[PDB]
Amino acid sequence: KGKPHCSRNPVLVRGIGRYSRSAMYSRKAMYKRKYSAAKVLATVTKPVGGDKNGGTRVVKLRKMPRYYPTEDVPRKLLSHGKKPFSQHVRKLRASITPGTILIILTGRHRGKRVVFLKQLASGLLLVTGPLVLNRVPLRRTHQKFVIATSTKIDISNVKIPKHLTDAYFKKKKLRKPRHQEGEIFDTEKEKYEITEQRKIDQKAVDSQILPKIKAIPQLQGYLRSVFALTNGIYPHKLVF
Amino acid sequence: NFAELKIKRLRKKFAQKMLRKARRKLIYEKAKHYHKEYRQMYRTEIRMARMARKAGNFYVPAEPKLAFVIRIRGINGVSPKVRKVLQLLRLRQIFNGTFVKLNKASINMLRIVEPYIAWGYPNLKSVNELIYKRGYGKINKKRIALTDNALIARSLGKYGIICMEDLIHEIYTVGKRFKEANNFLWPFKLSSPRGGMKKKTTHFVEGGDAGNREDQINRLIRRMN
Amino acid sequence: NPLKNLRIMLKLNPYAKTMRRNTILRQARNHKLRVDKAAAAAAALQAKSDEK
Amino acid sequence: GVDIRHNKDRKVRRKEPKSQDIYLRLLVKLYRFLARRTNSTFNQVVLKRLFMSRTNRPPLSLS
RNA sequence: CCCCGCGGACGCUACGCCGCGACGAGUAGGAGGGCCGCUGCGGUGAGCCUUGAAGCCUAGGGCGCGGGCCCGGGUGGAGCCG
RNA sequence: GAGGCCACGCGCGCGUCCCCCGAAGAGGGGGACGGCGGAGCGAGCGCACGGGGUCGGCGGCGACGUCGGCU
RNA sequence: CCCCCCCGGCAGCAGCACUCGCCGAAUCCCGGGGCCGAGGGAGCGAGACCCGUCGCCGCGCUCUCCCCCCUCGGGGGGGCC
Ligand SMILES: [Mg+2]
Ligand SMILES: [Mg+2]
Ligand SMILES: [Mg+2]
Ligand SMILES: [Mg+2]
Ligand SMILES: [Mg+2]
Ligand SMILES: [Mg+2]
Ligand SMILES: [Mg+2]
Ligand SMILES: [Mg+2]
Ligand SMILES: [Mg+2]
Repeated sequence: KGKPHCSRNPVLVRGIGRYSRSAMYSRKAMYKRKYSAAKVLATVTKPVGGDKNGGTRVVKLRKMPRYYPTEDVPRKLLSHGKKPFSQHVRKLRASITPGTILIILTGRHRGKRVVFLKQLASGLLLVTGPLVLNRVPLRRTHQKFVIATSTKIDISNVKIPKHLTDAYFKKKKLRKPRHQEGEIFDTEKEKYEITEQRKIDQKAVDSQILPKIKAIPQLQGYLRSVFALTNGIYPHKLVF
Repeated sequence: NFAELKIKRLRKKFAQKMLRKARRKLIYEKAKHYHKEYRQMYRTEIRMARMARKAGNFYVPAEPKLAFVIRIRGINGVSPKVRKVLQLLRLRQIFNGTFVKLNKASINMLRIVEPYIAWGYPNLKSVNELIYKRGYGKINKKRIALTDNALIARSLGKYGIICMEDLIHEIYTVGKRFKEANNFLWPFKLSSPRGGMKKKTTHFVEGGDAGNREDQINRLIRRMN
Repeated sequence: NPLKNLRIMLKLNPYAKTMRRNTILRQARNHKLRVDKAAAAAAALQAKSDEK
Repeated sequence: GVDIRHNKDRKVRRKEPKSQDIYLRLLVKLYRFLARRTNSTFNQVVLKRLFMSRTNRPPLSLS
């Protein structure tokens, strides 16, 4: 075997390489790389033991089904696309760059102005309008439901902790093991608890974002306020 | 004989793959040659007109030999002679299109159906847009979309037409086998003209849409499909 | 649709890839030339105005 | 709307025997298979004759 | 010479099932299909029924393009349907 | 002689053309093209504008008050 | 101000100083909104066995060897006659 190489055919447009068939033939040196000519055990033998039980037993793995349904469904055709969500390419709007002030449009933090940090692996934005300013913790949000404003702070050379991932922010549930019929109320644990780790992470990020917020005048007052539509103003005439 | 039959199937499969590979290289090179031919024709008309103007003369181009005919009126209240000619042009529906080879016999047919059609002289782009987007073949009396080259080759390969490019070359440059290649194409089912028409009930030269617009048929085609 | 789907067009017309590749390469070369030609004109305009 | 005429769309022909003879229907089944799965035009002619009425299947004298 | 595996979906009431393409106005009139409907006869359902038939009623649940049909509830009181 | 393109890439022998000496302009030595000549085989990973949609993505809410029922 | 010059020179050029066209084998790239997802056994191969990531088409790497630039083995490039 040999070490893998880069593509040697730069892309210039999606689906079209920069070099032709003969150009890539010479780049690959295909003139000298010419080739003409030169498992899993389903059953296992196990010593059964015991006198006059024979020697061993040819025990097979994956025994045949005990039961068959009265009728089945035919298998699907093949689609040559339709990747799973984890393999989708994640797209981010050009107006959303790290440090941009965003406006939340949905949720309990509706209308608040927060600070954008990074896009996560699922494409959800990680924001923290710092908790001391407008009570928005380190929290995920969707880029489709935010407004990217023009004002930005340079949050370069700040250290977002690496464990802050999609798995970190994914919701946790309790119900429902060891319980089938509800005769005693299972309303306990409905109080979500803020982990000490989440408080530590909130303090760590905000300790290095807050000094940069105070660097420009009355930005903290801007972040403390909420966005609203006055009767005179129209969102299509507003420069954000 | 299990080993020998495997070798037979491998040799047969490899022979078929080489034949497909050779036929793809022929198709690639014919399109390269057609591209050379198209630009030679385009430059030649420019060159001929330039040498005429240099000498103070006039270069009259060849009269166009290909027309694209679009039926623009419906099927209600049509006189029997106009009704017959539209059927002979394969235009039995409104906004149907068909390439027509121009000569004395065909032009005099176009004069009869003049209030009912809009036609003109398609350029190379218009032919490509029509065949690629809306090209359907009449294969076994069925309207089959031209999604694979093997559909053209099985019906027109005896005439040398084996690909989309060959079909376009035969339509554009009206070849020996234009009748077979044109009749192979199902008449084009175009949409309504986006942006509207001017006036379908009068002639083009009097502010309407009927009749022969010379090369403005390409403007119509872009809006039509 | 061909003319919208690249691989469908390449299935029908394999030469469409080299025409498209040549067009993209040519248009980038022409665009670079017009950019550099215009910058030289502005540079000459600046030089002929601030020549001292 | 399309300018066509629909009076000749349906071709009038026997697609099967009008008879309910089960022995005739069995050998129609046999010759329906042989017409489909062979290139013999003989089997095609015999199949369509099996569909025909008695007046379209006149007797053949020995002479 | 298949065999560490002894194994491998569905289908084809052929009067069935499957694929592709085009098409769909309609009086008088013609034709086809009707697992639309009514009554009676020969067969058949080891059919249904006083632990409730027919009929009727119903802001009950549905099916069919439709003709119509099935089921629930009530009333009824001896027959009825595929 | 201080760039660009090619859907050009095994040998041997045969042909066609070009080059050298050409000691009969003989006879050999070299390039290019070939659609010519009796003899088997590439595999191994991937990416996808590729014979009609999937997620190996997720959230909230649920018993005497609400959930669904286009009829 | 107009015309003819003995003749023009420079830039730009159907102009990103929005005066007046026809076009694209002389045409490509990218983005946004809307509606839709019909179909369902595509395996000549192992003699399939986890639900055929399959055909046509377009590509990349390896079964050759050197380097170059970042990470700390991984990633990105030049090729190699
Ligand atoms: Mg009228
Ligand atoms: Mg409009
Ligand atoms: Mg009129
Ligand atoms: Mg219609
Ligand atoms: Mg009719
Ligand atoms: Mg009708
Ligand atoms: Mg009537
Ligand atoms: Mg221009
Ligand atoms: Mg589906």
